[PDB]
Amino acid sequence: CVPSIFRCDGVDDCHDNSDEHQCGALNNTCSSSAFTCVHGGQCIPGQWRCDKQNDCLDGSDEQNCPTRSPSSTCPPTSFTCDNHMCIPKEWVCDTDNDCSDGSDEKNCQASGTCHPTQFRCPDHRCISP
Amino acid sequence: DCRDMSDEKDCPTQPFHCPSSQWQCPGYSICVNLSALCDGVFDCPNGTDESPLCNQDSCLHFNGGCTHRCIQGPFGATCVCPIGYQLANDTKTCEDVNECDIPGFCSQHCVNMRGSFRCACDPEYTLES
Amino acid sequence: SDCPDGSDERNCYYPTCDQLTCANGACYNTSQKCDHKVDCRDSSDEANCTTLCSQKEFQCGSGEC
Ligand SMILES: *[C@@H]1O[C@H](CO)[C@@H](O)[C@H](O)[C@H]1NC(C)=O
Ligand SMILES: *[C@@H]1O[C@H](CO)[C@@H](O)[C@H](O)[C@H]1NC(C)=O
Ligand SMILES: *[C@@H]1O[C@H](CO)[C@@H](O)[C@H](O)[C@H]1NC(C)=O
Ligand SMILES: *[C@@H]1O[C@H](CO)[C@@H](O)[C@H](O)[C@H]1NC(C)=O
Ligand SMILES: *[C@@H]1O[C@H](CO)[C@@H](O)[C@H](O)[C@H]1NC(C)=O
Ligand SMILES: *[C@@H]1O[C@H](CO)[C@H](O)[C@H](O)[C@H]1NC(C)=O
Ligand SMILES: *[C@@H]1O[C@H](CO)[C@H](O)[C@H](O)[C@H]1NC(C)=O
Ligand SMILES: *[C@@H]1O[C@H](CO)[C@H](O)[C@H](O)[C@H]1NC(C)=O
Ligand SMILES: *[C@@H]1O[C@H](CO)[C@H](O)[C@H](O)[C@H]1NC(C)=O
Ligand SMILES: *[C@@H]1O[C@H](CO)[C@H](O)[C@H](O)[C@H]1NC(C)=O
Ligand SMILES: [Ca+2]
Ligand SMILES: [Ca+2]
Ligand SMILES: [Ca+2]
Ligand SMILES: [Ca+2]
Ligand SMILES: [Ca+2]
Ligand SMILES: [Ca+2]
Repeated sequence: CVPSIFRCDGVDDCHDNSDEHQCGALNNTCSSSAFTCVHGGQCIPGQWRCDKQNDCLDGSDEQNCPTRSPSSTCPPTSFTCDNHMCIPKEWVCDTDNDCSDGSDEKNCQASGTCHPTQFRCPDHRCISP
Repeated sequence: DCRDMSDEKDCPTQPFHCPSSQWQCPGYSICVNLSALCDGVFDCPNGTDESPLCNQDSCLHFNGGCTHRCIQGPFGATCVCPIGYQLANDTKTCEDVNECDIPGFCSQHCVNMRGSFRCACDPEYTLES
Repeated sequence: SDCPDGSDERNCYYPTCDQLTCANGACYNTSQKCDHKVDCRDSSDEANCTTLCSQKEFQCGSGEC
């Protein structure tokens, strides 16, 4: 016994390969700048189409995905953190620990003080004279 | 509508709805772990937790008529639904919670998956830890 | 190995047969596998035939509960 939703989702749950034996119904088009999976007929973002993790039930996203040079460093437009995580460089200094180790904020100057050309108020705010 | 949130003061409530990793006791809206069933302890309030059917081997005839797991509970054939899943009113069928249904489950795009979810942000945005 | 020194099996070779085989390397006809008669001297024919224990019990590969 398998939930009715699975009867048409492209990969047979019933090991007799009797789920999509007669359903078909591949009548719709996924939107562009996105990706439709070859079996089951679902829509997932373009990024999911070829990434280390498979997304659609058919696994057709990674069924046709190259080696993609796994030894390469992350793009230098981003920043790296102690826990081997890579995040955009803009995030390096803000109020958010964008990586669990917090190594982005660890180096920052730790001071939101106002310029001498302004006035300072107790709760993280500065106002023009 | 009544701005004091007192128009809906007597509105109905949903069932006790024990988590999928647990079991419910009839007549008292109380929850006991699945391990508690068919163990000889009288966990439920008035002895509702045990019956000698705890050995009726209902499971092997046809997986109890259930999709994921069968436990020979106090009421004979009882079924267990994994984490992230839910059990229909049909005591056998087990289905996947569409987490995306709750507004704001994730910031921008949500895609339902069997017992799981995946989320995606627009190109000018990225996703966090 | 009926003798501790093994001198029963030690000398002789073994006749070839291929219908069904027993853990000790003995052969039996196909029907013999599950008829509840002990055809293999080591009972390896009947051992795998049916579940022997209830759900309160646990089953052990030796044919034990
Ligand atoms: C269920 O089991 C867990 C893990 O053994 C335990 O922490 C928890 O207290 C149990 N809950 C109940 C209601 O028995
Ligand atoms: C059993 O039911 C009675 C009412 O019929 C209730 O008062 C009692 O507390 C119940 N037993 C337990 C252990 O809660
Ligand atoms: C229970 O099953 C009936 C059909 O027998 C269905 O109409 C109803 O929607 C189900 N209840 C809920 C809460 O889904
Ligand atoms: C297998 O069957 C033949 C007769 O068909 C019989 O002679 C032989 O002894 C049987 N083998 C065993 C191991 O009993
Ligand atoms: C016989 O049963 C035992 C226990 O299930 C198993 O370990 C063994 O592999 C089985 N042998 C055959 C030939 O099926
Ligand atoms: C199908 O998707 C395409 C893009 O892949 C267009 O959005 C088109 O308008 C869609 N048509 C239908 C009928 O869904
Ligand atoms: C791995 O992919 C790279 C390109 O990303 C090369 O095509 C390489 O030849 C591939 N090798 C294998 C074994 O797939
Ligand atoms: C980062 O990866 C590139 C290849 O894309 C080079 O291997 C480079 O040497 C790497 N940099 C570091 C510091 O390891
Ligand atoms: C506060 O910030 C000002 C500029 O807004 C300077 O960076 C200065 O170094 C800071 N002063 C203190 C007291 O932290
Ligand atoms: C909530 O409603 C359910 C029926 O859907 C039960 O009546 C339950 O007893 C109610 N719980 C509360 C606290 O009113
Ligand atoms: Ca299917
Ligand atoms: Ca993928
Ligand atoms: Ca940051
Ligand atoms: Ca119990
Ligand atoms: Ca889900
Ligand atoms: Ca036999």
